[PDB]
Amino acid sequence: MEDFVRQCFNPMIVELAEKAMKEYGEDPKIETNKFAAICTHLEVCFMYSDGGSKHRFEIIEGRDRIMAWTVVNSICNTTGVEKPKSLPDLYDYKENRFIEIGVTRREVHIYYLEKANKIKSEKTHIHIFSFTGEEMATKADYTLDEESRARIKTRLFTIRQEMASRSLWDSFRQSERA
Ligand SMILES: Cc1cn([C@H]2C[C@H](O)[C@@H](COP(=O)(O)O)O2)c(=O)[nH]c1=O
Ligand SMILES: [Mn+2]
Ligand SMILES: [Mn+2]
Repeated sequence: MEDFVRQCFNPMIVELAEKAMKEYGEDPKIETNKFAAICTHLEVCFMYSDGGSKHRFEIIEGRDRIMAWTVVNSICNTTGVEKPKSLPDLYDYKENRFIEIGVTRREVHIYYLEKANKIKSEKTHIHIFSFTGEEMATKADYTLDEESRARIKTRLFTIRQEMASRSLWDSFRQSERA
């Protein structure tokens, strides 16, 4: 699986993923499924950001903590939006709302509920994707056009197929915990 991650994700994504895990005291070489998951989430966040017009989104995920908060605080101060308790994934300039992106190895509804439970003060939009083409978003408001969403779902399905081709999917699929 380590070889797979290094092989299928671009080096910027891999470096960020390794940094995040090390920050929690985890070794990418050992907790490989987690490593793959972090990379997948990052890729989706980047793809989602590229979906709209130029300038539509601000990427929060993948930034160091100080910078991420600086962006969030700056957005809140200027637009007047309420400040989130935890860092969200992106900011949508057009709809003027923060977005939390979730990618799950389980089922979209359960993950959406788990995400919803964490936000509580839910002014943040939630969008969840699975590796099997399903998606779930707050109020069925999907934000992006179908073509954009299709591109993400396809990339995710492809990752699943590749993992499966290497006999890595069964373990990966079962590594997500409530
Ligand atoms: C906030 C956080 C996320 N993650 C992982 C879970 C996901 O695979 C990825 C993205 O998380 P997020 O969906 O909350 O943005 O980062 C952790 O391992 N520990 C953490 O504390
Ligand atoms: Mn995040
Ligand atoms: Mn997320």
